[PDB]
Amino acid sequence: IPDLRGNLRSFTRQEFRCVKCNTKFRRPPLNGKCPVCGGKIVLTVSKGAIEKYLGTAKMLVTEYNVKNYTRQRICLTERDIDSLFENVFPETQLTLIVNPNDICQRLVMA
Amino acid sequence: EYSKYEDVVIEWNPSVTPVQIEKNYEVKFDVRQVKLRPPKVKNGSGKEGEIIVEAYASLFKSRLSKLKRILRENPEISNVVDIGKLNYVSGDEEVTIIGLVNSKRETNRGLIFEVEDKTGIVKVFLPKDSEDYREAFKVLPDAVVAFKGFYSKKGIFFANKFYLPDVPLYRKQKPPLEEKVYAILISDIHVGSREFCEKAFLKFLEWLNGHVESKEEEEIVSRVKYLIIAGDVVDGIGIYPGQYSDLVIPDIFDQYEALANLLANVPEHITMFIGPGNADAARPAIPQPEFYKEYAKPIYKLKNAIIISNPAVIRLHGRDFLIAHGRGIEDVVSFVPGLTHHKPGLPMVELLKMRHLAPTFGGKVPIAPDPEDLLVIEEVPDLVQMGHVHVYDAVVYRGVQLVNSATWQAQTEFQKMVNIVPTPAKVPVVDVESARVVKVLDFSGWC
Amino acid sequence: PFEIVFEGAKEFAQLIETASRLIDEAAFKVTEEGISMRAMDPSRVVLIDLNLPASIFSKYEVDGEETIGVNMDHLKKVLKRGKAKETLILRKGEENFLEISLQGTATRTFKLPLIDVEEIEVDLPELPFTAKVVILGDVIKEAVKDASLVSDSMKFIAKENEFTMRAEGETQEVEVKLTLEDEGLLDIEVQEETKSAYGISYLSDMVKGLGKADEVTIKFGNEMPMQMEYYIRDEGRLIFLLAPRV
DNA sequence: TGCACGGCTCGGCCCGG
DNA sequence: CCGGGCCGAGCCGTGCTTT
Ligand SMILES: [Mg+2]
Ligand SMILES: [Mg+2]
Ligand SMILES: [Zn+2]
Repeated sequence: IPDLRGNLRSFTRQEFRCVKCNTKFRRPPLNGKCPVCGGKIVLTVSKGAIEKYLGTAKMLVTEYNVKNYTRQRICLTERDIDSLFENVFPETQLTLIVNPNDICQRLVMA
Repeated sequence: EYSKYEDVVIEWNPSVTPVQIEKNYEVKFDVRQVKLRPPKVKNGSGKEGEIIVEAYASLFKSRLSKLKRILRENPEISNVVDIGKLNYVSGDEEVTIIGLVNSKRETNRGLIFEVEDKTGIVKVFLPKDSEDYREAFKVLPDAVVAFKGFYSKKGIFFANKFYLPDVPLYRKQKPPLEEKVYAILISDIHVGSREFCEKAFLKFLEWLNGHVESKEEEEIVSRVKYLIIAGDVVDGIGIYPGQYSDLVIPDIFDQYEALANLLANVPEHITMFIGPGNADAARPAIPQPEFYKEYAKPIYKLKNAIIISNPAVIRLHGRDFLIAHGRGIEDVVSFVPGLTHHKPGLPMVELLKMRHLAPTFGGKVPIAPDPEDLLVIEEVPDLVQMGHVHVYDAVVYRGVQLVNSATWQAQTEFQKMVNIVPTPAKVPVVDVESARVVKVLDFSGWC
Repeated sequence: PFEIVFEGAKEFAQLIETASRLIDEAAFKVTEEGISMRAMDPSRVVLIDLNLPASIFSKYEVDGEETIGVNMDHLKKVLKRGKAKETLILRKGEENFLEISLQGTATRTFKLPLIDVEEIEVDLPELPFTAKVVILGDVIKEAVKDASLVSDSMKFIAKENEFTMRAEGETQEVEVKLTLEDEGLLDIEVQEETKSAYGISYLSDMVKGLGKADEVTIKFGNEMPMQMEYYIRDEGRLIFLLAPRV
């Protein structure tokens, strides 16, 4: 949980860097490419860094007897990760089957 | 020790008949009214890294383009020269530039500003003797400003004037109303906390039902029509480390159920507008379209409750109300020495003068990667509301009232350590016809 | 204890490799009629079904019925060790070990340990498909390869005596059109205008491995999944199901 | 202070045209 | 049979509850 929450918080106040030099900018250039350089601009907190431990956390919440506080914390964290990227990575791909043994949906439905 | 205000029932007082007034309102802005279009990736196998950068760059470009249009409205601004073509200017012409403030540092001679635009970057200097130097001192990065000066081939844009988007000095008064109508401002309830003073809230609810003392209070209550809440309606779950010991209601669902039960005693002739905050079940970063429906359903199920976004503009009898939580005040207070949480009105006036609700990036506020900026104040309102600081305040700046509605949560351990003095149980009363605060209630006795 | 003989181990290796791209583990059902397989990928977006009756097999010998499970990577490697003209032999005894032998210029036998996999039997009922188009493998392979150049999604548009697959990016566009009179299309049977879109990643993953001269029939509807078919030596068949986009 | 992600470069294999 | 494509290796980076 500390890693999930810390990486999620640190994503919204990061510092973009140039891949050729090592100069770091507070906010990305409007042009889109590093001025005074011939390289692109990269992230320092990738999207995959936030959600690397989400699967194991969901397994731990769904397989064992933990207090409701922690279960709700994880179930809100998943929603918060999903909701931040709604306008950049829309859910465009449909799925053939549903209900992958989710605990968040079951808790909400109950 | 887990009561949730289940059996709190308050009945209307059968001694006063509410005046029959035609209710007239419309929501003039909602975050979930514009359909943002994600930025198409310019290659067939674009990976996630570049799309986020493109989205952030597009956000800032949209901010710049939207704020520039406001600057080119007062006739005093003219002859704008693109920074990219700024080099083709003689040494005896006067021109103006507009762009984002990259940074700022102070020296004995004056100030050094770095300004960026869609086409280039330039350095600017402000003489210490300039009448606008003092105003230009309290400007923090990422704001959009205009500078007029003489360009030198030496590589610095020497300037004499500085312009904020600001608010016009003159405006047209609206026609008057047939009868007086009142609205009540609330914020930061924090239901589910050990320090939420419930007795004060119950006394306020009884007051709303006609249990007053004097004749003027009775007359006013018969006219009160609208009630507005500005976020942080619950204490949240897992907000800070070691919060489980501070919660009387350690369950988000039950917090919302208790809040819904509490507000059921509002008279049905009154309409309620509710918006989210930084402790609720809502988007991690601003702007927040709404609550999470599957968690906050009980308050959606109310009959006379309208759920608004953050920020949102509401129109009542032709007067524009702007409602926002107020997370942006912290950045201003941190970046402007001399301002404190005990007089929040001045920071809100500053934010209004910048025509933006949270300019700085990478500070104390989280900004979501949207391909368009929705935090700018496009149209000048007749009232601005805010919260998040738990302190009451009210001021007037060029004909628009700025009101900070206090909290209903008593001072906590953090507020002791950081030395913040909350002012709970203050409830402003505003006249809709004039959009001005005419009376302040005070139910702090029992809190 | 069974003795299965297959001529041309290269084709078997290609078939298993094509099947294994989407999934990781599967259970092979073997009976007196043939071998059948079915599974769904971990992302719950593709379902692959495969059957191989006894007619294709040069020699078949099975008593009863059993399900045999094994990792796809190791089996794929062992099959890749085969040659173009060898004869593959699948044999097993009482011991629960899968013995694979290839008998060409010389006889080499590998041992592959078995693995147990949970079986989730699911059958998606046949849906109302408003279009059935039969085209060669080369045309679809090249169309996918071009479409992947400009965008990560592809679009199908069926019409009476008309088929066309498109793709649009931020600026660039790609379009491929053909008709019955053309040599790339054999038969088209559309009931009403159709439109759908599918991810380019899955289409590329599943298309790779089709000969230039082949028969492929695609069944799709309005905003509903798609089915791809093609026969293996005129008796067996392979079924692909892909969820739509948007 | 160990772990987990994500930009390059940079050769050794392969396979098909 | 010569050439692209794809796939490790090996360097430089980040980030690790907070009213
Ligand atoms: Mg608050
Ligand atoms: Mg708050
Ligand atoms: Zn650079």
